[PDB]
Amino acid sequence: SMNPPPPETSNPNKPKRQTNQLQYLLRVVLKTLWKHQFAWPFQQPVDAVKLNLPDYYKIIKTPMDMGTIKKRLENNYYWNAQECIQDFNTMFTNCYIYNKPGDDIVLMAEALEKLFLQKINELPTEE
Ligand SMILES: C[C@H]1C(=O)N(C)C=Cc2cc(OCCOc3ccc4c(c3)C=CN(C)C(=O)[C@@H]4C)ccc21
Repeated sequence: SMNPPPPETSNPNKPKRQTNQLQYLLRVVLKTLWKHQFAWPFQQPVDAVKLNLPDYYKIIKTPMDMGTIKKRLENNYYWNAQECIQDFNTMFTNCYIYNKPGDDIVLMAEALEKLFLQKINELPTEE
């Protein structure tokens, strides 16, 4: 009945690189989903204490959110765009694992997921 610590977002021992796929992911992909009307429940880790969700982290063992993804992006944590995408894909799937199909938070996730997929359907070819 406590929050876990957040996922790792910095590690200086990890190699850094700037590519156009990571920049796209931040500048286009994360911007877009961040400012979307449904983004608000996903901009930080599920606060299972504040939200009164003791069982959240009894069911979700691989948590992820768009704030952790920002901190990862901005902190040059990712080497591969697919590491980012998987994180976005964990975010959604966690929502679908925890919540009841068809409620509101799942509907919210499904439209953000459709926005995400579209943008990723034409991520930049590596320059
Ligand atoms: C009709 C309308 C309404 O009546 N009003 C007033 C306006 C908006 C409004 C909002 C609503 O927001 C629902 C959000 O519910 C949840 C459920 C579960 C979780 C979250 C949020 C938070 C984060 N995450 C990622 C989770 O997975 C946890 C477990 C629903 C209805 C309305």
